[PDB]
Amino acid sequence: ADDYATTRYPIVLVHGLTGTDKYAGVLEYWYGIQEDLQQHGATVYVANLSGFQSDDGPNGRGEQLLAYVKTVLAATGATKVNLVGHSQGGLTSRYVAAVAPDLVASVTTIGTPHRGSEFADFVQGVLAYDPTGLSSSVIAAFVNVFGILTSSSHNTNQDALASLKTLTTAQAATYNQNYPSAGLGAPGSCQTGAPTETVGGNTHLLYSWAGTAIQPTLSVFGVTGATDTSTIPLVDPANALDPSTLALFGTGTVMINRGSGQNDGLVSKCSALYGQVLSTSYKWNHIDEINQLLGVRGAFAEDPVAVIRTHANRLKLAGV
Ligand SMILES: [Ca+2]
Repeated sequence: ADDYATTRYPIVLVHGLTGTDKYAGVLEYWYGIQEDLQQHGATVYVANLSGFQSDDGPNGRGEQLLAYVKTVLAATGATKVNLVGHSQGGLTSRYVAAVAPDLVASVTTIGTPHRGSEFADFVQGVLAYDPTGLSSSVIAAFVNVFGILTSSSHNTNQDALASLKTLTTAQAATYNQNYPSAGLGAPGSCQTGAPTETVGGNTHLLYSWAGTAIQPTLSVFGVTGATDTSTIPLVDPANALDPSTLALFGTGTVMINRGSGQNDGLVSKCSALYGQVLSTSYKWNHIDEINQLLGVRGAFAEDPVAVIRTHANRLKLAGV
């Protein structure tokens, strides 16, 4: 054990959609990652927010995270935190950095849909095809109940229709208008913005990375193929041991046919770009990014624990 990852300010890990600190109180969202960071000297706190909510709004994840951050500061005696968000958690982290900029030293986003998800667009379009709303009522109720039952604290504030809308491309574009950041490039550029921001006189270091396991191949009859570059084709252990591997290849194929380009199954490379983009080359699907399921990743996927650890060192060397 050592101080490789000892940052000045505590690290707050911020989960995305479906999440909680520990599913059913048994499976860490950030599997193995708090342990590894702490072994290397980081002070690490894991937020437990609604798995299904918007980021803004009085009932949203942003205000939940703000309240949590204030408790972390009081406990640690620190004046700021380093926010590290996966998936929607990067959007939640942006909210806190905008509304409480004096409490934040840095924002790092991992597979965050800054520009939304084409898969969310697909789901919302399908629900809109039923004019009765019954599909929305039934599916969202099931998802909400999943959220309640799997939340470590049985948090009953679960609104799957709000989270779905939040993660659409149209709504993300509105979010970016409402909560701008210098870390964002222009819409449609597929390029990042500035590596730092000063918000209300408070400087924030901005970082991101993305997984691009799912790559487009050939188009035949208007249908574009895809391949999962994380895996040995077909026979990779990850296809057998982690049900998300094949599922995210499928969702990523759908997204490619909606015009996403390369993606992690749920978030495109372009959507994920923010601040200083440290990599978009990891052969990762969306939950490989958080060392899931149970550390299982394709043979060609880099170790996400080591990537996060190295980033804590980067933060340390940057003075946060
Ligand atoms: Ca995996």
